[PDB]
Amino acid sequence: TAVQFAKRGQVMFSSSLDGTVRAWDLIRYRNFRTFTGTERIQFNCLAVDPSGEVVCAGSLDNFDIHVWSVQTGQLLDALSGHEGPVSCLSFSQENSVLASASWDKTIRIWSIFGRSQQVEPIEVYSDVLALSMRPDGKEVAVSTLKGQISIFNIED
Amino acid sequence: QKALPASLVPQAPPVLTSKDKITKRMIVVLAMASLETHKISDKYVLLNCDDHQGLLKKMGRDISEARPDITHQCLLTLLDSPINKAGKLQVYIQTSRGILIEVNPTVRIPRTFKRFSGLMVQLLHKLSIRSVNSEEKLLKVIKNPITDHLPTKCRKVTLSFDAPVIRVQDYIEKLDDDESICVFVGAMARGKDNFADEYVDEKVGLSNYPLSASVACSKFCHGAEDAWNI
Amino acid sequence: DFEVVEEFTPVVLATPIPEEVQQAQTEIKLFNKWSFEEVEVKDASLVDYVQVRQPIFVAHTAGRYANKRFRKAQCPIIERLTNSLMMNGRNNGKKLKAVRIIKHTLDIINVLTDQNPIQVVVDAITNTGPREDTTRVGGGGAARRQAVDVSPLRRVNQAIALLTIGAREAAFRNIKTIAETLAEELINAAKGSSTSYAIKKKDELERVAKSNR
Amino acid sequence: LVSVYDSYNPRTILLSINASTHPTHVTKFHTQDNKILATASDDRVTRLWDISNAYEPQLELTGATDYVRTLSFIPAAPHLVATGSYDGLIRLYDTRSSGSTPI
Amino acid sequence: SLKAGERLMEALDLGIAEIEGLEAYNRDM
Amino acid sequence: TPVTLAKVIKVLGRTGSRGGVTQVRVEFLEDTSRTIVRNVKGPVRENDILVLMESEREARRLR
Amino acid sequence: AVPSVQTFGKKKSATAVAHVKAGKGLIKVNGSPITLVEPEILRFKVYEPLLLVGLDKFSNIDIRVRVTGGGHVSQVYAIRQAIAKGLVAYHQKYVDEQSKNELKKAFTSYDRTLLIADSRRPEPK
RNA sequence: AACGAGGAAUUCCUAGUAAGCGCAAGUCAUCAGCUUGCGUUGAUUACGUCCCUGCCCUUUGUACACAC
Repeated sequence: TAVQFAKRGQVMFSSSLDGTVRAWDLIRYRNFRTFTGTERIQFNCLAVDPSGEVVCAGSLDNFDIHVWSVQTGQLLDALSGHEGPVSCLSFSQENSVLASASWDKTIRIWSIFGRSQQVEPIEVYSDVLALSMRPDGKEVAVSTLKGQISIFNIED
Repeated sequence: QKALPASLVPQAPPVLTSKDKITKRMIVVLAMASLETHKISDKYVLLNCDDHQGLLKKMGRDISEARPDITHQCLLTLLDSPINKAGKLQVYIQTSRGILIEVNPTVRIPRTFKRFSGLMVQLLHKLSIRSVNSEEKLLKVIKNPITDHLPTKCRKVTLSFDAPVIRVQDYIEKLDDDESICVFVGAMARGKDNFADEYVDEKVGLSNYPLSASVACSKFCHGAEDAWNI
Repeated sequence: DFEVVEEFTPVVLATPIPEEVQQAQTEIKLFNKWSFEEVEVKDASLVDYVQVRQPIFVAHTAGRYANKRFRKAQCPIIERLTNSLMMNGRNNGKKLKAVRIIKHTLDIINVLTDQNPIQVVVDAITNTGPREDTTRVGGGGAARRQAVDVSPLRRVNQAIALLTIGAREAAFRNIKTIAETLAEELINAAKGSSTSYAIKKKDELERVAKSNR
Repeated sequence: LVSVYDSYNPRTILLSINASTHPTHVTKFHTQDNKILATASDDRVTRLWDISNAYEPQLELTGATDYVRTLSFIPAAPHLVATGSYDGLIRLYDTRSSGSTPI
Repeated sequence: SLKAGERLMEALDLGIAEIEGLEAYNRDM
Repeated sequence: TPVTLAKVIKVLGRTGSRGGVTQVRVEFLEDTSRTIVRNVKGPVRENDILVLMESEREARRLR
Repeated sequence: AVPSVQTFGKKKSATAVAHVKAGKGLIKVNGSPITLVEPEILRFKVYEPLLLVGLDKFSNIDIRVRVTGGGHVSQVYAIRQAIAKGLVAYHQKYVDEQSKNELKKAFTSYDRTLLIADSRRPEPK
């Protein structure tokens, strides 16, 4: 259901409804790890840190942003706080924070690196889905269900 | 040539306190004073290096540290100076235990040693001594530290032995037109001059010769009258 | 020589809005008296921490302004002055009193020195920021003061805290109220005349830091 | 000491400048300028206070003989201040200069 | 006691002052 | 009294410093070349220009 | 009947019900006009969506706001939300939506609370 | 007689929070010398760091690539 690239295109990740998110090589054509949940919930989207360290994925069913390490296949924690499914996720290429599009009509900014662990909500008009973020890493583009496309700033 | 003031009666100068941090004034602090109380049983006494020493031996402290006599005669020398009659200084006591006592410039200090010990042993337990005219309490125990209770435009120096000897006149006139001079003297017997080197920045000496605690504040305050032209 | 006519019908409302409000729709003014235009931060390094780019009517926009770390830099310093007036146990959680004090304060400042009361406040805040500051060292008892430089956000935060306390400590037990002494403190801070409490702490905290670099 | 406050408001004493200990007979504001107070006294000196600094006189205008009790400004030149004593000798003073002796 | 980065600094200062010491001595002879 | 405005190039990390002191590489505004390691006490982020009193001391570890 | 549109505003426990119909350009809150808001310092906070938009865009619309609940600061913040929502809901329904888009942009460039109210939700660490 | 905003020494606290204000109820425990709810007003300052004091973990990478 969602396919993304990371770390100069040598490694690559994919989320499915099977209850797993699977890394892949493009050099040896094989999986490294098959990360999974605690009970194999479904998956909607996938996002990766630009450094190949953290993978994350969102779900229709459990609606907690599970995160895994690339090295250790165990999941670190469940970044939760949403009402209804996290639709899309994306990591910032400079600040290294993730933005969550959810059916809570709220855009959540998670600063999960370096003792921060802080949660910043940006609530919008309607059911927001299909987030995207600039390569500059200071803006969030989102698509509401009402039709309009909103553009924010992550820091401000 | 210049017109006289409309009023020519002599009037009392204002009593400077820690509430006012504006006017140019003198601050003397008898730091590391040895003033603590202990119960004899039925009565409460000030610890002395001469009166009761075997009590201090059981407490583990040395006998020669507890010297409230030098702090007593420092107060009698400082508050009877003509600058106190001119109302240009206030004096604080910084004890060794961290208790900081503000001495108001109008108080008539008890003269003998036994009456002053009776005055202080009720000061440390009632936290203030009220006036006989019920106006304003003379000896008030105030909050730590001392640097917040000093005036705002502030100059902090200390009196030591190894410090360079400058004239007391030359330091006051080179001080600015509105800065308040704050001198932190050693009210203890004999030891290191590092009681308030955290607060002050340069140590200032008065003579190469050994000066007692009473005459150290007396020398510089008599330079204060000859520099502030009273 | 060139016109863009957007308004054709004379705008007359059935509810009578006074002309003091109607002339305010061109320039957004502070308290509908003082313009935010040409209020430029003269001294550098405090732009984007002292912000007056967005104009505000009344110093009361209670948004989300402490949840993020540096969201405090986005506050207009007229509002940052009102919010910092709660420095006691008696005036906590009374902002309509604190806004009314500042409205009286900017009235007195404009009457006395006639350029702009907001420009004085911008100049007064950017002056009394202590550009050098001291800190202790642990050192196993060697507690020597060591000079360290100061963040621009901390320069703004110390300036507003010292100017408010300078108003509150001066009208502690006096005949002057808080509105009169805050006008006296801010005007003296804008000149750098070394008679306000805030300027008197600016050079004192620097000279303590200047005593041991 | 002189006190200047806002019109239509007895409650808010805005400023209280302490002049010399002699009584002050006339306290006039500048006509063209709107931020400088000029007061006289029985101390035979006029003082020009900027209300920003209500503690130190900006120009201690001296040289008077006895009891300056009315002074006025001149609408053309802001540097010229007329000063009337109580023995004749109508002084005309300059505040752009040192301001201790009439022109 | 020290920290990495500070340990290399004192190593850098000691050796190169010795290196610049022998360099000026080589220019002497 | 020559003050020197200094843009922060990078807030450092994992260095020996006390609480309330963050070691920061600043860079002057007269040229874009010369960078000097200094100590900033308040809450400082990236790319805020900072007023230095003097401009030659080499700020060491606070111990 | 005449065209009409209705919006809602919300501060801490104060709600606002604003109805916007075509008319003579009059502004009403609780029967009283807008020149009588009782906190008396926040009266420029309820003129605030009026003067960002230009008074010509209110010259032909009517506004009637009821407010219940809250105190004084929470009540005034509810009125300025319901007027700003009420203006932008009239213009999206019977007037140009490019007019609505410039009306909406002039509010969100200023402040987001005029359009939708952020629920100050608790957070556990 | 005591008392003009409270000493040393300690304790708690990061946003609808601290603090201030009233109203209501008296829930099989507890509470009327009070307890519990519900509203109004609503800030400062960190939101970083392991330098100090503590507390815990790790010292075969084994969880599949690459890098190290």
